[PDB]
Amino acid sequence: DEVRKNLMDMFRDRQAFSEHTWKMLLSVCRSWAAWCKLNNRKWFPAEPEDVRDYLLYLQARGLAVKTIQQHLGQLNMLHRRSGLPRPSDSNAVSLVMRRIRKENVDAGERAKQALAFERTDFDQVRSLMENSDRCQDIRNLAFLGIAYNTLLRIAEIARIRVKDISRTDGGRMLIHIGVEKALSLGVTKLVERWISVSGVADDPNNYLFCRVRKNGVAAPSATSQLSTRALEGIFEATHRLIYGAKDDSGQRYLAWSGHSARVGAARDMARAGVSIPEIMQAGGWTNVNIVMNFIRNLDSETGAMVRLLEDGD
Amino acid sequence: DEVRKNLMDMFRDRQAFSEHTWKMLLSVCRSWAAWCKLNNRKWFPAEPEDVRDYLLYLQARGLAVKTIQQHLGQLNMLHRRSGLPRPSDSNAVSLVMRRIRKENVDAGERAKQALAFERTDFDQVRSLMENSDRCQDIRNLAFLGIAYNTLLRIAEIARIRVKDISRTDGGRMLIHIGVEKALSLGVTKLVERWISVSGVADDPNNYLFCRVRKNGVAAPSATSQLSTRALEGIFEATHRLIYGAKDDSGQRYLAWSGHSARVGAARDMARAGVSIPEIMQAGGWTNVNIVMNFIRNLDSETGAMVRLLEDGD
Amino acid sequence: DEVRKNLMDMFRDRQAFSEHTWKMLLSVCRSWAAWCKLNNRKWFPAEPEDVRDYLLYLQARGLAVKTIQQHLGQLNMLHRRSGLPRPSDSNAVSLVMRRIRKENVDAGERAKQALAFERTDFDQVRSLMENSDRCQDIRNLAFLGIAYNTLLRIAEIARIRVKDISRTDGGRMLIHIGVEKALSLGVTKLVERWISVSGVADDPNNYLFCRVRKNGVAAPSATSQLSTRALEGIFEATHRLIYGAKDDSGQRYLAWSGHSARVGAARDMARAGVSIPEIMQAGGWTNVNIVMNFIRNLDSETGAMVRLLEDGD
DNA sequence: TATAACTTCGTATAGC
DNA sequence: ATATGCTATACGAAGTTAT
DNA sequence: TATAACTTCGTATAGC
DNA sequence: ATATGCTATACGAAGTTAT
DNA sequence: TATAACTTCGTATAGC
DNA sequence: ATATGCTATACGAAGTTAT
Repeated sequence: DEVRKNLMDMFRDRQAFSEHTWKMLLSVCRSWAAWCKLNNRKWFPAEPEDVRDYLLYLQARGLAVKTIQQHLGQLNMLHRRSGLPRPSDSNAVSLVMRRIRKENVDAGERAKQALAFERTDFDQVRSLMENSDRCQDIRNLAFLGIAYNTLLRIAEIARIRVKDISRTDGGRMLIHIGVEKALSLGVTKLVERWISVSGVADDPNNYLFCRVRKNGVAAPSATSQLSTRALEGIFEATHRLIYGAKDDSGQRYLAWSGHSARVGAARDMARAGVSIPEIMQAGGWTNVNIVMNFIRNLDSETGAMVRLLEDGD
Repeated sequence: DEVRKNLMDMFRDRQAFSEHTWKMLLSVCRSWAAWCKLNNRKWFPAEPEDVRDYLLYLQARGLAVKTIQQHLGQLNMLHRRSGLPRPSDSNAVSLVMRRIRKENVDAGERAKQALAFERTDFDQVRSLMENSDRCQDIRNLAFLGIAYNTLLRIAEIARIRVKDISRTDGGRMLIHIGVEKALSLGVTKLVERWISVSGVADDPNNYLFCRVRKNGVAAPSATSQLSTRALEGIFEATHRLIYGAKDDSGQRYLAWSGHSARVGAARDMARAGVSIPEIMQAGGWTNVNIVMNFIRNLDSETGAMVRLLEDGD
Repeated sequence: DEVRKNLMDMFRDRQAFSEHTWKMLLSVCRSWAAWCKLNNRKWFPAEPEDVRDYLLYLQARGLAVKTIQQHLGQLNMLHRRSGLPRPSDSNAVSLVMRRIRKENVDAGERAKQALAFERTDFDQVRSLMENSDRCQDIRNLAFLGIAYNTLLRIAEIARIRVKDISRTDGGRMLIHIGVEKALSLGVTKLVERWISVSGVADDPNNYLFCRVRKNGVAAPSATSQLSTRALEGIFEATHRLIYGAKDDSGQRYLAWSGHSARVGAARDMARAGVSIPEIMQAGGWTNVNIVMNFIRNLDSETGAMVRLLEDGD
């Protein structure tokens, strides 16, 4: 680690890449480094046949193609940055990444996706929570409403500041995102409750969402945001609420997570006949391929042909 | 052939590729081989300037760019498989495939597409056949209904087994495909007739469609399916029924073929304002590019701007 | 120039490329040539490190990535044509084009787009012009109608010949384009006025639009078309009409231009829930990516989620 | 004449 | 999220008629 | 104290 | 049908307050 | 027998 | 606007039953 760490420390501007990206670079580098160590190989610069065997090593441990792509990519970076040929540009490496994929496009392994939080889900949760006078519930129900209505990422929701909210037609809220997002009358109402009870509106620089301790005492803040982990947890808790704990099969997506609402909303708009430009606008997509992929798991069956044949649309 | 044949025979696992693919590999190889023979050239490994002249040869005979791409691709495979450089990776080859295309993107030659079997077509055929008490007609009308309603390929339709059928809302049938496909009330009814008269439901392992000999006697079966050729022929016959024989201009798509219903349905859904996700779901597409291309010949003119301007939508 | 010019003069068939393309080739070549001159460098064949410094030179002067891509592309052509390696295929060149882009995808510089002429705009213009008895106004209002209704490019509109017009359902006009474009009842009416007053229908080979001099006297013609510059000017004038002159900030798109109607119409159809195939048909697009990009600036906010949640669609 | 109302051009840049 | 190729518009300015 | 209700982390992997 | 790059979430677990 | 109504095939080419 | 890979249909013709 230290070695991995201190060696790096350079790339002049940390700011050259994202903190999220520097994080992954380190993990990979640490990973690659331990391996090279154990197997007595040269860490940097990296030899292709070694990179190739390192990926195979990842594959042989059960890692996704996407995870392997990651380790490869960060490795490619180091080299590229430090002005050296890219492991990727190595017949050996090219070849493995190809062998590894086929192996699974064949194998039937495909990228997963968060368990959808759809309208039926939202409705049910409201049936259970709308009446609650518990701060936590008032907060979380508003959070889910926004998540579902706006399709924003948890990192976007967490950074909403009270000053980002305005009103539009019919008094619905308007949330400005670095883009503007409109809430329905009902979601606006839930958010207004969270707002009146919480106190966040006391300082417009206050983040719309904040902690609520066991006291049930809220703690508005313009400097600290609820972690994305916390937001994930609201999803999970809510899941638990209606379905009880999860089995220990150890696999992802057994409960709702941070993308559940973005996934579900997308599916809801698609199943409802909504057009691609509108869908794109609802979630802020700019690529048709990216959005169509994101909705790769439409879960209802729309019977466009039945409708057409029955002339009943 | 034999030489072409027996030399191949290897690729350890036939199963490595599809039977349809091994078929094309052989044809090409036979083609390439005869040419090399006649022109005294080395068949394997293949020399680029020779591959290049072999493609030009295909072009100079009237073959489509897609057919040339095929011969090239199989040739590329052999080499790749047998661990050798890909003719494709040869300046000479790269260059021709480029020259050859331009030559036609210019030339105005474009990929064809099956003659569409659309709702108007389906309706007309029903006007003619619905009343028939002829087994053949009861069968074929049900086949066309499924083909149009579901947009399934002929190879998918041919492998439907009676046990793949269930019911849904309003008693409409549900056909499970390795995905589920819902039929409208009317198509379900046509299929039910075919089912009651044919006897296929006697053994649930029975393929939904089967032969009907000159006797008019059906022959249900769980081991043998109607060939895709036969299904193509139903399309053709039906075409002939309403338009009489085809001219001997010798060109493809003069009558309906196996894709006519998939093509037509797609066009019908597109002309009707149906959204891309729904269209995608109706035909089981996952790529937006692939579906938009497939509907490259929308044949009605939708006047979205006229509708918008006339505020009459 | 002369040197640039006369050296070129070859490419056997001028017809090998478009006149618009030969125009750009010359400009670039003239540009590149002057630079090479000033900086004492070899014009042809071109050395990569020189090409690289020439692009940097363009960047260092404020030119768009698209403009740089152009100079690069024409340069690549010359070489390619004259059977030489492509500057593009040069580590140095590859690298700059990459550095230059990042520099702006980062920089926030993005391709611009013409100021939209949308339905609200069309309506307003009609409020102002419909009553006019001025030839110029009768002409221009019809031109804008066609531009908006059909989404055709100015070079397509300019080449419409009176003989390209037919009628359809309800007596709406049908304009055949090398494709057929239908006008609404109202736009057809505006065009009919322009037609009756102008005299163009006297010779069916007459271009639908023609000059109208200060006399107010039209000059129908089957040999000369209104320049695309003129059409651009109608857009500008009309803009000026409702907003007065433009500031001298010197930037593009301060007033309506030739693409304003194609842009606006597209946005209008998108905001209205119209499907992608229909949108594609309205503007004659065949690529989903190309159309989605073209509508990268949807300007209204459709609230598909609000509609869905309010069950009010 | 003077001028509108164009056309022609050349560099810059969007869109298929 | 993405590069590279050909063809189109953007627009100020200079040249052209028929007034 | 114990604890809820967080935050911080690190490996794994989805999505723009 | 498709590769490769950067940035985001997924989630168990270990650390942190204010009860 | 003759024949319909298939199946099998092989080259050509569309579609995922 | 775009190349390249694998798998499917297109269709005339020759072979196969059960009439």
